[PDB]
Amino acid sequence: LQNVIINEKVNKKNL
Amino acid sequence: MKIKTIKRSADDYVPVKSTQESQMPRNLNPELHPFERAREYTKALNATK
Amino acid sequence: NGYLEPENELEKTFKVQQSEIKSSVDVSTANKALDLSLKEFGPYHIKYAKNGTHLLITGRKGHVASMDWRKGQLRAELFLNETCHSATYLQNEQYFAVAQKKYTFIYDHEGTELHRLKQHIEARHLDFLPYHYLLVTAGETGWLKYHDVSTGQLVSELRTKAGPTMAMAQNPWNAVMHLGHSNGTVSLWSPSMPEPLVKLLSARGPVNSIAIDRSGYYMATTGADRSMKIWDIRNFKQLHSVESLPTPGTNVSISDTGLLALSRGPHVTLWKDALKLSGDSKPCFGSMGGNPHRNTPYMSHLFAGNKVENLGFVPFEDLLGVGHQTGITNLIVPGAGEANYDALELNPFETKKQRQEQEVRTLLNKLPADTITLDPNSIGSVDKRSSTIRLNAKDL
Amino acid sequence: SKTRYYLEQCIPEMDDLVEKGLFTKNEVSLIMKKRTDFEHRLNSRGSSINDYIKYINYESNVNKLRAKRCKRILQVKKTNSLSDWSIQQRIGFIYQRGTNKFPQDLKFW
Amino acid sequence: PPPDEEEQLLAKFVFGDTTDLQENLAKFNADF
Amino acid sequence: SSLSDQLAQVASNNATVALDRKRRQKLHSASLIYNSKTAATQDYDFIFENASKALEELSQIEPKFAIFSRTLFSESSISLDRNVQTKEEIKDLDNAINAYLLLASSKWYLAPTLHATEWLVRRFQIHVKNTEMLLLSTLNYYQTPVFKRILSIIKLPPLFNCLSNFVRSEKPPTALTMIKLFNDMDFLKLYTSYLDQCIKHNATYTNQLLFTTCCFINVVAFNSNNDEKLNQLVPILLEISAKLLASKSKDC
RNA sequence: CAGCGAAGGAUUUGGUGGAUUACUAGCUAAUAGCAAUCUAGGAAACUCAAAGAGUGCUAUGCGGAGUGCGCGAGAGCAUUUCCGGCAGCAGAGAUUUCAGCUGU
Repeated sequence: LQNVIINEKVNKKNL
Repeated sequence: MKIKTIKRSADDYVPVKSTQESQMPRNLNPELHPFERAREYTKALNATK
Repeated sequence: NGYLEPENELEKTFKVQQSEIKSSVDVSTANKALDLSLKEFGPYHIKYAKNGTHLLITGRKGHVASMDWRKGQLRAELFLNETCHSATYLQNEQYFAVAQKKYTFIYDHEGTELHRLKQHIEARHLDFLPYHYLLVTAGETGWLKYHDVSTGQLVSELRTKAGPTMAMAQNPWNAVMHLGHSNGTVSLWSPSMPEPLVKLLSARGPVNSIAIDRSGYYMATTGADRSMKIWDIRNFKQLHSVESLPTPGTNVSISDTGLLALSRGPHVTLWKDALKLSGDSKPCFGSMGGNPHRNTPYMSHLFAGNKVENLGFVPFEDLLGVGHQTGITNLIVPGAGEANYDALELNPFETKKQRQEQEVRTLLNKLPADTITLDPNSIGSVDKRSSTIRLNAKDL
Repeated sequence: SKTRYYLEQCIPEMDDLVEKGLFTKNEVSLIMKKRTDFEHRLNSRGSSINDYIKYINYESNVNKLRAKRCKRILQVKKTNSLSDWSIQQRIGFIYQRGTNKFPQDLKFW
Repeated sequence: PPPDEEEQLLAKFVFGDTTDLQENLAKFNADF
Repeated sequence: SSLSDQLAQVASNNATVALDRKRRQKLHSASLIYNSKTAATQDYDFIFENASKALEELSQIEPKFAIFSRTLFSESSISLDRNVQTKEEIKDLDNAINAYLLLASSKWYLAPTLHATEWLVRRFQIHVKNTEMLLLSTLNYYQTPVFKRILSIIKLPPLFNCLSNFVRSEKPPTALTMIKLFNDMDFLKLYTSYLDQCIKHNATYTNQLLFTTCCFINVVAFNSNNDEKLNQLVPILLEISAKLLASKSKDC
């Protein structure tokens, strides 16, 4: 389908 | 065809006599020393503690 | 660093015999190129320490030996009856974890066992994140799980949701673990968030092996589609893709000077200058009509009849330890090592007192298990929210 | 380790001495090798005046070779760089270190 | 600019240039 | 074979190279002169300069040592490392060492050759690597504390295996043990090779020849009542008899 | 004690070699090439490993000047002021170094 998928859940345990 | 490898040579790195101090040969490469920010951040945590 | 070169137009760098370089190299390295022959137990997984100081061999039948290899020093040699898939050192020669038939065990310096892990309910690939003191395990169950080995805690019971984990590999620069499953997906992971950070789709079929460059900047992968890919990592862009090597690549390993190692079953093929971004640096097998714009491989070595189950370079020497069916062989690869190691962290002449002090220094400066990040320079930053220009209570 | 401080105190004179064409790096790394060994033996433990003497002798000899390749390659008496005073000022620094560490022997005095 | 003999005798001390020793060692035979 | 002996082989292979401080001091502490806690603090230049003084006095009492001054006892020799260079120059190195060892085979009654050879031991490591020529060059002086010392510091070769209960024992090895050392043709072909080098260098002398001849007649005495052993032992003793007559010395 | 009884008798134990399954040759990319190449129980130590304590150990930070100030000076300020150039002179000093002049 495509090369790379980078999900964007910013992490609330290194906030 | 010319072949050379490392010549570690075991004399510059371990001392010849049992009192003088060995080298700490040292390469200041960011490639070598991986985590700058996390390591000195944890050193700051240890200093505040 | 060492090197070689043809310095003619007739001979090549790859058709150079190990006998020839063992004759033309000095006596110390020619003596260090050891060839252990162990027949009765199985194929021998090879793990050196983080320096070049020790060596851990595992036969798939029962046989794990932690030994100094430079001087011949038996440290711990044990035949435990069940099968051992892979094993590694923990932080020193003092501790090594063996992935047995199901339960993962860790062991002291002299061979006593210390922990039978009730978790890690099976294991196939272990690794150690050395600055984080994290023993990471993955295997047939879809569970990547992290273990803080200092305080003896678990850290993350990460569900992979991708079947077994065919090959895992540590990124040595931001400490994310790259698993490669049966889907061709090489998904790279951090213990802080359960969802896999970044799901590369490198190959087709299962991924046979992954290997990360020590600068964190390139990833070499081999699949069972007979394909090898080179990856940029910091931009996530497929660099170039060697398709249809004439047999499935079993393992890849990259040295400390950017030196590609591909094990083609009975073969070991090493490419220099294969981790650039050009079109020249695609690793090929022939200079077609003598074409000077190819990577004919730097060296090559065909073994007798034995499948090589894992390559692995020696850290601060110009030789790679390859592990095959009937034992272990070191191969003199003259440009395969950092000559200028840094003695502040890891030292191939380290004695007992500085060994204890260096490990307790790393034990105080262990990074916590949360700061495993996709990029290591995102700790002194500000949040992505709470906008950049500050306002000093005059315009709110 | 203050030996690292002395060893990278001596870098800029050899930097300018290499970037002007009298030595090459393939031999200034050799004199840096022997200088590293000398500095370690000097400010190690259980050192001796003979170690100071051999360091003085080696630095005077590399000073004389510096002047020799200066008048041979560059055909001048000096190149008004940083090196020309630096090598004898660190000879005097070695002498000062040896007198402070070992004020006994009137031979070294 | 030619290299001087006395300069290279000084360079054998400065660099620790043992290739003269190795050459003489190879050249040496039991002639007596 | 097994793993333990399979890497005891590589331990014996790399016994000459020091890998850390403990093995470095356990290797440097071998000396023909000083004991352990004195010898562990010597540097190379110290033993080199007193060895060079011993050499020049030994060279004025025997005019054939200035070549070893020029090529083996030079100032660059303290920086010349043995196990860092290729097989061909290590072949040059140890045949030069063998030349020196047969040349200084006579002088062991007098201490200048002890201080001349002790730097050679401490630097070029002949007490582990070049052990055979050392042993069967100084084998004449077997009732002497120099031989007791050198056998206390040696690593014992596979031929001289009868001596391994005489290491670090205050009793010098006895004449019967010397005969039982000489009593196999694997040793004897070696010793005849060595005597051939001594003949073609004319380094023969009245004490080595006396000792050699006395052990050979004792070997023939032990093999008196063994006809097959005596007929096995003919073509080496008669061989060096004929090679011994080809020289010029009345004693040989 | 006896007898048995051809130039010895009777034991302990290591290593190697051959068997312990039923003998169709080696390698590789395999309808072929290769085989010279796939390229274009107690005790000795220097036996080692791991800890601990004690004794030590130092553990150990532009320049000559000249020019006006800073209370005979350098602890700072500041420089074209000559120099750290060239040969010779002649006073010296162990060929290479200093002392004062010509030009530069």
